[PDB]
Parts: sequence; C-alpha cells; structure tokens
Amino acid sequence: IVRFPDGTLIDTERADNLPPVCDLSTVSDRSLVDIVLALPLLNANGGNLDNGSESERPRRWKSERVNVQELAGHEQSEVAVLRHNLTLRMAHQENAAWLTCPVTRLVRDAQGQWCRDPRFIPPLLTL
Amino acid sequence: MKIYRPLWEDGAFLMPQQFQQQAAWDVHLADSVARMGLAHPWGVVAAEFDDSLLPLSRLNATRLIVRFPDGTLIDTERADNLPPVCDLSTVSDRSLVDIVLALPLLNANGGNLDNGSESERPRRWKSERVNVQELAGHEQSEVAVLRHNLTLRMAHQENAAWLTCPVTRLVRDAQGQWCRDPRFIPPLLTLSASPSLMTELLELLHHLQARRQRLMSMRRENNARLADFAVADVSLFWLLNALNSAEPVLKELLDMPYRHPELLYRELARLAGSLLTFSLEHNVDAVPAYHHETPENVFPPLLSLLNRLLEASLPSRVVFIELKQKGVMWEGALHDARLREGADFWLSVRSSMPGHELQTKFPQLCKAGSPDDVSEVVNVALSGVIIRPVTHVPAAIPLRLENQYFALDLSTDAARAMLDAGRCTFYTPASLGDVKLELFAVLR
Amino acid sequence: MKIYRPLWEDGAFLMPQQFQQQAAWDVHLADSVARMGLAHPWGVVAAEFDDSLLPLSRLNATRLIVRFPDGTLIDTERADNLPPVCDLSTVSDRSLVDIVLALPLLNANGGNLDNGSESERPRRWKSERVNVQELAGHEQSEVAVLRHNLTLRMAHQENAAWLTCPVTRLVRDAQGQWCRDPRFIPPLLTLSASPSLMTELLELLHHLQARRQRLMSMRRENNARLADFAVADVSLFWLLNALNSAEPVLKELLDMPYRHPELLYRELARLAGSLLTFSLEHNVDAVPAYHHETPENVFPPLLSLLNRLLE
Amino acid sequence: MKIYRPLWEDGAFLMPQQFQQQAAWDVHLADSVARMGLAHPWGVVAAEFDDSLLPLSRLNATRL
Repeated sequence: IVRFPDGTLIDTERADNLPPVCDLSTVSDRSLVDIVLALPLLNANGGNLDNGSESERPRRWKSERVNVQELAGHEQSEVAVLRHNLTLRMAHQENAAWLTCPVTRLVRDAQGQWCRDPRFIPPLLTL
Repeated sequence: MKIYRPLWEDGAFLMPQQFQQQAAWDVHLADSVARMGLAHPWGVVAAEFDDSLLPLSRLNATRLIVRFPDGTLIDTERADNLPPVCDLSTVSDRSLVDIVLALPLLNANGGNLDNGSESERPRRWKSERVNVQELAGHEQSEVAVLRHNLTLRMAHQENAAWLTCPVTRLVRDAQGQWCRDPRFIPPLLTLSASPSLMTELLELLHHLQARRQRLMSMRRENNARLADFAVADVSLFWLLNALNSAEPVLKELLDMPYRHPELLYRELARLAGSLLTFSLEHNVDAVPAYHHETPENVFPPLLSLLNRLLEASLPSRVVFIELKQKGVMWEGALHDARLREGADFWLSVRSSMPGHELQTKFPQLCKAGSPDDVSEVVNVALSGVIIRPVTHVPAAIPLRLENQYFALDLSTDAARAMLDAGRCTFYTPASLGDVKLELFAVLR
Repeated sequence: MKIYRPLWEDGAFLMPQQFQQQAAWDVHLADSVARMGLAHPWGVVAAEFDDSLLPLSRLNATRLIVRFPDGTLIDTERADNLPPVCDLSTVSDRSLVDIVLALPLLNANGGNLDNGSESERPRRWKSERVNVQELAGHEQSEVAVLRHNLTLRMAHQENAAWLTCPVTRLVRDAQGQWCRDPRFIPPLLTLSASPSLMTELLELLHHLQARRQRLMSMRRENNARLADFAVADVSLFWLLNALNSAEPVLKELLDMPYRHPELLYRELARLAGSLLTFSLEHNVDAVPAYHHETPENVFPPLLSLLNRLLE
Repeated sequence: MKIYRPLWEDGAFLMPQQFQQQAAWDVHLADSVARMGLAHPWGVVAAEFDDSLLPLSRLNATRL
C-alpha cells in the first residue's frame, strides 16, 4: 500500500497485481541491490494498453473483467474495471519510468543467500 | 532533390513511388507560397512543458507544435508525437543547460524504419497500426500510419546528423533545484509562444497611453488655437504626431496571436525611428536588426531603448541648480555657455520670515558675489549690482512663492566673468536658518 | 474550367481520370492562399544563361525557375528539363529581339502530344522513364515522369497559342555582335533575379545614410540648435524626421534575399511622398503608378526621382 | 440545503438531479475532514496583480 507524489493511491488489496523479478544474479555484487516500484508517466493524449503497440513511452492503465455485485438484489454480473500497471525495477537501471520510491534493500550472505537487511528505512507515511 | 511528379493515363501499374513523390511536391509548392511575402523559414508555434516534475528531475513535454526549416509540420494533437522523457541525472554541471528538439535527415538511399537492423545513422520515419474509421459510414479496419522519430537532445552534445530548433533553457536554483528562465525567446512563428514577451509588449502600450493624456491636457493648458511663436508648441504638436499614429496600429497586432514577428518588428522600427531625432546622443545604430536565426536580444534592447525615449522634456527651460558650500556662502556651478545669449536673473530662496521685513533683514540686499574669487560677501562684493525685491511676480516661473523673490542686476563685464567662471555665491551668512536656495537663468 | 473532386467510396474501383482531378485542385488551393497578397500575375524567380555560343550564334540556358499565372511552377533544379537551344539565324539581320519562354494553352479535350505526329496543335506533357525508388532499400523499377514542353519564341511570338513570360533582351553591339543588355528586367517574385537592381538599390541607400550623417553633425554639436526656431532649423528638424523614420525599414528589406517586390514599393512610395512637397515646385504626379504586367518602367524612374531630391 | 444522496438499484433511471446532488455531497466531505480549516475560516493561497493600468485607473488580475 503506497501513494505516489502526484496524488495516486496504490493498494494491492483492491486494484492489484505484481509480476515477480526474474533474476537477481545479473549482479555480481550484494550492496547495490535495492528494489524500487515504478508507475510510468502520464501521457496527455494516449492512455491505456490494449495491444502490442509498445512505444518508447509505456502506458500505465490496463483492462480487466471480473464479477461485481452490490445492488439491491442477489445477482452478480461482469463489468470491466480499471487496474494500474506496476513492476519492480532496480535502482541503477534507468529513470524513464517513475520509481521515486524504494521498498527494500537486498544484501547477500556469504552462502549466496540474498537477505533483506534489517536497517533499511523507506520514506514513511506511517510508523 | 529531384522531385518527379508522375502522370497516369492508362495501364500503369501502381507502385509506391508515384504516391511518395506526389505528396512531397505539395509540401514544396506550399513552401514556395509562404516564401513570397515573409522571407522567413519556419519556427515554434507553441511549446509547453510540465513544471511539477522538475525538482524530482525528469522532463516531460505536453504540446510541441514546432516547425522545421525545410517545411515539415510537427503537431502533437493531430499526429500523436511525443518524445521520450529526457533525463537530467546525466548532468551534474549545474551552470545551465539548453534543451533543443531534434530530427534526423539522411534519406538519400533509404531513411526508413528497419527494426531488424542497427545503424549509427538515425532515421526519421516509423510505422504504427491503428484502426481508422472510414468517413462514409462504415466499419473501420487496420492501416499503417507514420510517426516522426522525434527526440530531445542537449546543445552541448554533438548535433551533426539532426535538424534542430531550441525550445527551452534550464537554470539551477538556490536550493539545488532546477527551474526555467522566462527571459529567453525561441524563434517565433507566432507571439503566443513565450508569454513573457506578450507581458512586456502589452505593458509597453499601457505605458504609451499614459503619456498621451497628460500631453493633451498640456495642450489644454495653453489652448493653442492660435500663434504661439515658440519651440514649446512645435515639439508639442510634433510629439503627438508620433504618438497618435502608432497606437491604432500597435493595438490590433497585440490583440491577437498568430501574426508573424516581422509585422510587429516594422512598427517598432518605425516608431523608434521617429522619436530618435531629438533626445538621444545615439545614432540609428542603437535600433537593432532582425535576427530570426536566434532572437537573442533583438526585442529586449529595442524595448529598453523605447522606455528611455519616453521621458522627453520640451526644452524652453530654466536651470534649477542647488547651491552647495559647507560655509555660509553657498555656491553652485556648471553654467551653460549658451546663457550669454539671453541671460536674466530671478534667483530665489524659501525662508521663514512672517512679513516683508526680510527686505531689511536680508542686510546685504545689494552686491552678492558672482565671480570665482569671492569668498565672503560681507567683505568681497561687486560694483554694479542692484538687488530688487520682487513682490509682483511675472509668469512662466512654476512652483511660485511670493515674498521670497528678488532680482539680480549686474554689469556687462560682471556677467561675463561669472559665466567664464561658472560659479556664484550668496550674500547673507544666515543661509543656515530656515532658508532654501534656488538658481534661475531664463532666456531673453 | 470545370475542376472536380473525387470521392473515395468503398466499392468504387479505380480510374486514372480521378487522380488528375485531385492533383489539379490543391494547385487551385495554392492560388486562393496566394491571391490575398497580389495585384498582377507572376514572373521570374531566377534565370541564368550561357553566352559562349554568341559568336556562333546560339543561345542556351543554365538555370531557370519561373512561375506561371495559372499556378504552374517550373523548376529546372528539381522538376523539369532545360529548354532546347535557340537559333537566331532567320533574324540574323535585325537589331532587337525580345525573348519569352512559352508553354502552350490547354484545352479540355486533348492532353499531351503524340510524338509530333499531330503538330497542328501545340501540346505539353512530354514523358520520360527514370528509375528512382530508394526510400525503402531498393531502386530498381521504372515509372513514367511528366516533363514540360518549353520553347523559346523570338521575333513573331505574337502568334501565340502560348502563355508567355519574358526573360531577356538582345541588342546589337557596334561590332555586330549580339550581347545581353543590362536593362529593365521582366517581372519579379524576388530581388535576387536582378543583379543590376541589387547593385542600384545599394547606391540609393548608401547615398541616403551619408546625408543623414551630414545633417547630424550640424545640429547635435550645438545645444542651442537642438530647439531653435531658425527658418533653416525648423525645416532641418522636419527633414530629420523624414530620413530617420523610413531608414531602418529599408535596411531590413535590402539586406535580405527574395521577397515580393510590391512590399518594397509601399516603402519607397512614402519616402518619395514625404520628400516631394518639401523642396520643389512640381507636380505630385512625379510618383509613378505601379504597373506589374509591363516590364517595369516604373522602378528605374522612381529611383531617378529620389536621387535628385537627396541633394 | 438538504443535500440528497441518490440511490442506484436495478430500475433507477436518469435525471439531472441524480448527478448534481452527488457532486454536492463530496464537496461537503471536503469541509468535515478539516479540523483546522474550520478553526480559522477559508483561506487565500495566491493573489497577484498588475499595476500598469493604474495611470488609466483600470485594474485587472493575473492569478486568483
């Protein structure tokens, strides 16, 4: 559950997804690996992603179809909702996406074992 | 570039080069229409960025209607073209950086898009698939449209292969943040870009209307329906003629955007050409030339020249000089050598005597010291000075206060030795009381 | 004529009669854009010749760009071929020949010319098969390119089913040789097409800046003369108002390439019209009316009117 | 002002009063989440003028 400096709420209870990170052993080092969360910039004319029309500017919306019911009645049907697009990039790659927020910092053990270090501090909204 | 327009009569196999060479000819024809009157290449219509992203440094554009020198139209609302986001974390030199929009050219033997190949030569075309509706009432299908391969680069990189036009300037702020100057101007096809320029040009005209209404009142202050026989009207009727013409011309241009700057440049070059005749020591070299390559100080000195012309007093005057000396014999300087033509003395003070006994209580009310070799008046005086107390005051002397005025007569030699000196002193040692002195020399 | 628009309905096949109609419509759109700034039909952008074949009497060109009064543009750097070489042989004993370029008039029943076999009707649109394809990665195949059919008509060019536009004027030298005359140039869409005019207009302006200079050192050097009412100084203050005003507009227009010459005419007319009733006893009709369809016996007698006033 | 909250069941059909009241209710939640902006009345965050029209005795704003 984060918020972004433009005024954008992200919950991963409702309006959720996240793909996992494929490799960590693209790095031969431990102390530089810190994972960040990215949500791409607002394009003032285009919008979501309904096709394979991958420009140099990614999108940030999707489409999705699930079941929704709240009305006075006991029947559910299917309506199309809107979900954001997140991924977990790294700090030293690029900034054409958004990040502006760390979430962790990974250091390895001498037995080749990545661990989350206990002295990391994200920028905080709450204790 | 060997533009070949095809012809169709019958039986010709269709092939893309008939169409590609056709559409390129319509641009070149439309280019030659514009170069008849204006003699200007293209420029920048509008370039608006996003200010909220600057201290978290990126750079995003919103609208870029930039027009290139060959004749190409880039439009972002009607052709869906935005460059990728320019980084600023690659620059730590915080002096200043310039952002300039670019586009490649080299299509002599194929400037195209082949994504299955790499090259160190850039390319200016790309391909995109959308579903465009027929304008006859039917279902859409998929076509393949083109998008220009725009990019943002910096001025201190290498820019050989591209075709550039500058859009903004970045400075660094006191807290270590980035911000934008309002002082620069891109090359304009319209005044609507760079709104700082529209800010100055409007307040120039509001400054112009301020000067008129006082001068119409100053015509009403003499009511010149007749022969005045002075210079005071012939500059007055003249200065209105420079001002009455330019106002109903410079109004309609600064009502609107979308004029070229050249139409505005001629009226500002004509108006400053007519006011220059009489005030400044400057030649016509001060009015600068038009440089639409980069408009770096073609407009700001031209506006700065106009504001100094708009004080412009009307010279049938009389000198008001403050007589400064640390002793009780106050003294001024800087006498005009012109003043041996028509010299006349009606010098004054401003005192605190409750009646006209200050006549007697100005005890040296004869022979105050003119030349450069008088140190005190109570021991060194002239020969041939009669100081008349003036209680009936003639006109043409503003700010007038009676029972403070007096005249100063001299010889024919005593007037010349003062003017060749340039200095003159005052008679009563009580000038350090509630007394404030003035100078006076009106033309005869 | 009748100029038609096509309609790209689905299920409407293909005719080459269509594409000719659309392509001859934005050409008409180019005029309505342009006819918001025009008095009289158009002229010459540039024209350059090769005079080496004059003792062997022949005349041929090197570089030629002319626009025509129906929206036709002729470009020999990009679009068209050169006209064929002219022969002066039948006019070997005369004195003055005026040479115009020509394209034939077009009727609404014909088209191009079939190989000269039907030479009762002069017709344009020669074809040529050139292979230029290289905007994707290959060059190979061959298409049919249009080329215009230009002539050069010399002494009885008044027999014209042709649109004409003059380019040059031949005179006999006293050794019998034909030579190019440096005289008035057939009309302009520039000032780059007349190296005599660019030479002559500098002699106007450079003469203009020095009379201002001489007037400046008379009065600014004397602080009394800055506001005097002498009968010379009132005229001299008025006369500085004339020269200092219309100078920087003209320096803009003369340090400049191509621009349509009527815009120059509205700036020379004021400077003529200001100075005229100040130092003369003559008619206001000394300022000549602009005539563009003529070969401009206006623009040289206008300059001779100014040069006598400035001294 | 009797700010009504509209009701969408399976037969709720469309009127302009549906939407205007709904837009008014969320403005009303902007006040009652302020427990300091009720402790002083409502503010002014930017107000910038021009003085050039004062010799004409005119006046016009720039930012409000």
